[PDB]
Amino acid sequence: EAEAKAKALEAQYRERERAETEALLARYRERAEAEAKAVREKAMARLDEAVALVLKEVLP
Amino acid sequence: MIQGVIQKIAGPAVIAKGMLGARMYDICKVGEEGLVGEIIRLDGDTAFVQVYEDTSGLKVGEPVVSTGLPLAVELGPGMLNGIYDGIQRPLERIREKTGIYITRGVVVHALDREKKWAWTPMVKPGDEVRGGMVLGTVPEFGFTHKILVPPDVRGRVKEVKPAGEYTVEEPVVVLEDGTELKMYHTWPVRRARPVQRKLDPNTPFLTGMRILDVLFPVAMGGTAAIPGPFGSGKTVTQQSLAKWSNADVVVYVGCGERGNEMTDVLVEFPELTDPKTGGPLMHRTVLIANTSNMPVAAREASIYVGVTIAEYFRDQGFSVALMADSTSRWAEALREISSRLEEMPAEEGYPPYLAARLAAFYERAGKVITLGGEEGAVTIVGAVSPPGGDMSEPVTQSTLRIVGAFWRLDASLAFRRHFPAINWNGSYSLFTSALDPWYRENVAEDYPELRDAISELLQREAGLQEIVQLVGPDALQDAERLVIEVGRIIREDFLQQNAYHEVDAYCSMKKAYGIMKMILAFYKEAEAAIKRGVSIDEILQLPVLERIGRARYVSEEEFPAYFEEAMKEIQGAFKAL
Amino acid sequence: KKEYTGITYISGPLLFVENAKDLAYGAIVDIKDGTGRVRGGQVIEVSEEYAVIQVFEETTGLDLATTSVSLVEDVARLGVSKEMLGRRFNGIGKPIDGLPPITPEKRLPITGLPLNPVARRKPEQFIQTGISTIDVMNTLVRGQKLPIFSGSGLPANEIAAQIARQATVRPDLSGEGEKEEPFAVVFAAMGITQRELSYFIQEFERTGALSRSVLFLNKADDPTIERILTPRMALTVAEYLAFEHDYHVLVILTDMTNYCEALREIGAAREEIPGRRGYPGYMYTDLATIYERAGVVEGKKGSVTQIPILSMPDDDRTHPIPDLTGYITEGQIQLSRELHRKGIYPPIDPLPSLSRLMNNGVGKGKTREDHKQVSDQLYSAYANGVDIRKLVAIIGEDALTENDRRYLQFADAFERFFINQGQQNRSIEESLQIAWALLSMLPQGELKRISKDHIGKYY
Amino acid sequence: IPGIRAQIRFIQQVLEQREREDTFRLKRIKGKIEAREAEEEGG
Amino acid sequence: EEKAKALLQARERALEAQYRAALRRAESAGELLVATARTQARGEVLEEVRRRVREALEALPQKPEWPEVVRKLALEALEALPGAKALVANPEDLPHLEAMARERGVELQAEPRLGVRAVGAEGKTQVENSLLARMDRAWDAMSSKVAQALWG
Repeated sequence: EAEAKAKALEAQYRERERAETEALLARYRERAEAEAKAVREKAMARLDEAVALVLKEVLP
Repeated sequence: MIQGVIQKIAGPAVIAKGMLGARMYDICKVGEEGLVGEIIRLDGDTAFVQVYEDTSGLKVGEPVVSTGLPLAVELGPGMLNGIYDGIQRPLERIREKTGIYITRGVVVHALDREKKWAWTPMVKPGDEVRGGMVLGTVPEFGFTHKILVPPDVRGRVKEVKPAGEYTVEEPVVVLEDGTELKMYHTWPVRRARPVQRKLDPNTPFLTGMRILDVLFPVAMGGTAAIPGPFGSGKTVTQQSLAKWSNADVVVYVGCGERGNEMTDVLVEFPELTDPKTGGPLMHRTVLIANTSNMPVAAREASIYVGVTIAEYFRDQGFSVALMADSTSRWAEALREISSRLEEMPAEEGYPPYLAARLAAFYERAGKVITLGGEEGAVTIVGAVSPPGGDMSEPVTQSTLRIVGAFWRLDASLAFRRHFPAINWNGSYSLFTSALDPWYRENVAEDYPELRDAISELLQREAGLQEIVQLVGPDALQDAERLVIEVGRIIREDFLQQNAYHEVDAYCSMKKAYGIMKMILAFYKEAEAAIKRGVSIDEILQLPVLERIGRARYVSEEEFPAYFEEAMKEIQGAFKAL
Repeated sequence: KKEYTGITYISGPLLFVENAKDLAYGAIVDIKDGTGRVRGGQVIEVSEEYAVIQVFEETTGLDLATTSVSLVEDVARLGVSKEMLGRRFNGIGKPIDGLPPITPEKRLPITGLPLNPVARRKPEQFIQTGISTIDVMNTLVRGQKLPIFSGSGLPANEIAAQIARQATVRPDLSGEGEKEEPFAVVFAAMGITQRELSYFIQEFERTGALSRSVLFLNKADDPTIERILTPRMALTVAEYLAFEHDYHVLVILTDMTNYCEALREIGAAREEIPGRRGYPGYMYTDLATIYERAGVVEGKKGSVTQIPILSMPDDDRTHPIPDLTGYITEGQIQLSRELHRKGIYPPIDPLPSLSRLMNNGVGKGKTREDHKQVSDQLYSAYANGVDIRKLVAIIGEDALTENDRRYLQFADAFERFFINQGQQNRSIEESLQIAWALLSMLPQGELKRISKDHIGKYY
Repeated sequence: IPGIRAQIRFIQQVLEQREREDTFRLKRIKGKIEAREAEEEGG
Repeated sequence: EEKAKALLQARERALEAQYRAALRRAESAGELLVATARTQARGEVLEEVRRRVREALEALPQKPEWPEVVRKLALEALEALPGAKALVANPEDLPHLEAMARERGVELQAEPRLGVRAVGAEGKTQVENSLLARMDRAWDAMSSKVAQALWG
């Protein structure tokens, strides 16, 4: 009857572990994808000059 | 298309100018007759060309010509089921045009251009071609032989010759954008096919042999090695190997082995029959042989051959089973070549590369994933054999380093009779670890716990017997006898099987599992008897043991049930006393 | 750019190229096969009569009509960023994974350059490494360059896996801020197999340790020359981060057998007469520079530490492979094998163990006052065991004193009790803690090598 | 046994090392013969 | 049961540590995902800027500037050879070229674009000057300088 409790203990630990890894990943993963996108967009704005530079050194 | 003239002739080496624009390492017919050769140190408008066969009889003025092609393997359907030499020459077209010997100056092809295969071009023109892509099948002994594009080609398809008969040589479909494509395409031995992801080992490998998998698995894609003095039954295994397998394509190819025994392979091979379809065994097979005497640089290539060809088949999605033996002799050729090239030796006498080419022979394998997106098995099991007679000469201790599992076979244990005679105490396989997940999935779930448990048995006999056995089994105490009595059983059943019994010479996990299970389970209760001091040498005569005694002989259909009755009886023989 | 055509004689080794006057020494060249395949090499030997280039992979299919050599870099040189970490990084630096190039930062030399003696202090801090035995008796002082000597059967890898994760710096024992030493390790897998490769993968990813490492890989079935690079590449990486950015860096080579192994294959195609027993006699020089570029630097904060891991071709400590390391590096821990037969894991052993240092990173104000003491005790304890264990076997089992029966059982305790430590960890405290338990059995009238105060401070 | 064993190896490796140098030395002799007679081609 | 009291304490203990630290590796997993995500992001960026560079540099011959730009790169290489003999550029370039079509060491021949080739000092060398080879380096060069410049 002590075995029943201990097995049951595993449950609370496992479900809660499960649920926590299952939720944390969800929010984070789709937030990472979003931030990656949002740094593209930061770049987007001003991006030309580098090419201009590269062209300029080789150009003569 | 590049033609030269002979200049000097120093035995195997020949030198001939009239050749620049040559390419490093190629075929080349040389002689008025012409014989295959090989470019090594080129210079200016000459190269040194090594014409493998007995050069004798060549004069000067004979033209020289190159194919501008490295030594390659020819890979297409129809290759299977036959016998060939190092540079892939099928003996039957030989036998007819030589009588006895093999004469020099014979040219053939791997695949006879005389057979018209009928097929299906499994796609449609108007498509995208990609390397490694699919193309079309014929069947040859019940095979889905997927004739695939050689990799590194791509573009548009136009016009697709439909089904129907074509001999091999005839092309299939074509690209608009130039270049057709034939059925088969050649591959250089040296590179290895590009593949897309090695994948971790974690996949079992069956062989059915008790001792094989339960104790010393290798995993599929595993890589082992086996020594074994001869005159001691080592071929047995090699036979059984292919017999059950777990793969479905057998390639066996060693090279050089004192005459007669190399012929034994040849003869017993057709007699054995698949025990999975009842179809003749030779059907799903491919053998390359090469006998001592055979030309030097033949032999050097030999392995590599086998290696490539294995990859081919592998590439088609099957699971394969290469075997090779006489690796110990393999180095031989290598010495020889390095004799005739003046490069110092090193170590004992085998040049240095023997920690590399030896290496690469093994790397290429594991759990490849095709470009065709499927899975294909390339385990190699490393025969070696020194009648140098040691576990220390270079060759062996090199393999040992790279590959992972060592299945020592030894004569001594064998002399008492008990075949296979894989001597357990000296064998090992680093492998087990990563197999554990799949292990526990499929068999039982207490499964590991058994293997480790039972091994201890013998262990605790080894160092007991060792000493104390020079008193027999009667000056021992209680449990002392008990160990070796059980030991007996591990050795009279769990060990020794046979390869001459339809009833047993094959297993499955789930079968062995019960076997072993019972043997702990009778033993722990054996100890409860002696722990109360019961008659000992009585336990040793109870009818229960005979139900073990027959256990191997239990057939696989009856196997479940045979545990079923038997097992619970064990529970009851101790209640009796 | 410029660029030489005039390839004129080949052999399995190097090959011939006429006219050079601007291809200096040690130049890294690539050669376009003209069939759209490119390969490379070094420039050893140069003259007013012709340059020759070190074929890197294989000759296979070259001509003498077209093809060309091409000067790629003039000094072997390469970038190192602190973007690095996490990237799974094959030698030559075009890494694995799917992730794109590494952005350079500082492109620097790859031979290293000697570190003039007046620039490095004697070391004096202590690395807490998880294997007790090592940190008990011996000492992995942060400077050091201890080497682990292995064989077939003894696992070399697993051991090295161990000190992988269990490694920490414990600042407080001395008594300072943690922040000061940010932590990382090189680790270069040089010479792995199928299985061996597939092993270390997870060892990082499981404990998340991939976050403070870079994995050089080698596969051991790529052209020979790549191997004779991957150490020296791997080092410099750390050097940047080591001195310039300050970290405490572990550097973990694997089986230098596979080093020599490869290294010689040069020499048998260059010919310097390897008068030595299977290896080029200019050996030592090279193994010099590889085991010598790590340590502390005065007037800087971070430091390096090398871990060589290598197996002798037989037991005999006299095939030069393990031997020369002996001279070169300091210290020496070995594994034994007789421990292995009995099963205690992970067998290390102590009877030939040592550490050249272990006189710093000791005692008060640093460590704890008792390493320095209990060091020798155990040493001296174990010794008198083994003597005894001879004499059972050649005279009697009660033809012994009983002044022995305690050292017997002390040898067992020190045996399977202590040495074994499972794949659980330990900690330097916990170590010494149970180190005291180790002593306990012995009467206190025999323990000459210990200051009186501690004797009652523990038991 | 494990000692006098231990001697025997020692013989082996040294008996062997003897001849590495043998060849290497001998090699060089060839080099001379050919280099030398390459200019007994003359011209 | 008396026994039961002694278990129930302990199974909270062992699991509690294996819980938070277990969560750490999950939380750290997200961090590994954040790092990777970012690392993907830098590759598109650097590649894109590369692509445009290719396009502009490839638009160098079509653009109204092209015979003018020619003789620079022609000169730069020509300078590198201390002897001379050849100078090959397509039937695009070559007609336009009047400078060293007039001068040289005389003779211009054949044809294979984004660069100019030539030979000098016998046929031995082949020294050329690809615009793309200056690119392949320089791209590698101001790598990082560009990313700072960009995200800046």
